[PDB]
Amino acid sequence: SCIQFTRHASDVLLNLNRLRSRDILTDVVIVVSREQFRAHKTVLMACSGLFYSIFTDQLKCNLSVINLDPEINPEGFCILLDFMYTSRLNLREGNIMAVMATAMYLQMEHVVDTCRKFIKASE
Amino acid sequence: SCIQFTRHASDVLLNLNRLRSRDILTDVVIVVSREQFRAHKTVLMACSGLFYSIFTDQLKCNLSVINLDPEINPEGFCILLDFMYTSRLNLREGNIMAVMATAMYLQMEHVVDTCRKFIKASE
Amino acid sequence: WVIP
Amino acid sequence: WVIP
Ligand SMILES: CSc1ncc(Cl)c(Nc2ccc3c(c2)CC(=O)N3)n1
Ligand SMILES: CSc1ncc(Cl)c(Nc2ccc3c(c2)CC(=O)N3)n1
Ligand SMILES: [Cl-]
Ligand SMILES: [Cl-]
Ligand SMILES: [Cl-]
Ligand SMILES: [Cl-]
Repeated sequence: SCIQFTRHASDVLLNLNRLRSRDILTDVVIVVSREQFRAHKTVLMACSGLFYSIFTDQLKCNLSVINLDPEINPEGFCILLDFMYTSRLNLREGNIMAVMATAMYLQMEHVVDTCRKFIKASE
Repeated sequence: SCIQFTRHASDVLLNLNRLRSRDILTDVVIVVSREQFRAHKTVLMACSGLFYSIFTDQLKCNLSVINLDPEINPEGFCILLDFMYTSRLNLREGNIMAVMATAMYLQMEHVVDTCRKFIKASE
Repeated sequence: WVIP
Repeated sequence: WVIP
């Protein structure tokens, strides 16, 4: 018998992004080919199967720095980190291959699916 | 020119609630008349004007325990904490006064608005 | 607000 | 996915 506020989840995510933009309560640095990205562990886990596995590990849950595989493109990561906090994906012809590869590595199934569909349409 | 994934914010919130239910990466205990509630500071801040003010304070941001005003009803708090993580509010005739008072204290404007409307309909 |  |  609950009532539901339609815009609540979107409003929560918008506020989480405002905290990210002001660097409030960020608790991890993700290092990608020397580029550094500050974020909230909980948001990373909520969006990515890879981060979910990393931060539920009894040793890794306590790390303040996570280094990604050197094949990971920093721009591809940046686009995906923006998607995690906003639901918006900046997918372009010039970045689609790097975005799909990073999303496969991060285990972000819905992003991988739309990249596969957009690539299939271009062939 | 971004594309948007409609269900992303809802999916993020659902995963944050799964982390709460398994007590993963909770970083604060909220004490309400001896009852204790574990949660994520970022989610509390994203939902409440009161928690936003508390955890942006240079001294309070570092506290692992927050004690609420003794007038705050633990059931009212529990219903609001469930709303924060799910967008669902368990509003009933028997709890509406305690829910509205707790939401006014927590500065959760949309909850206060629906409580005022539901109370106005009963008079 | 809606009935979910 | 949609055009926002
Ligand atoms: C599976 S239970 C669960 N509970 C809590 C969290 Cl924080 C979580 N995240 C997560 C796991 C796997 C995947 C994603 C998020 C996105 C994706 O495509 N795959 N999962
Ligand atoms: C105002 S900028 C901002 N930036 C980040 C966060 Cl985490 C935040 N939360 C917050 C502030 C006020 C209120 C709420 C949340 C819910 C409500 O009814 N009032 N606000
Ligand atoms: Cl470290
Ligand atoms: Cl995804
Ligand atoms: Cl403390
Ligand atoms: Cl609210």
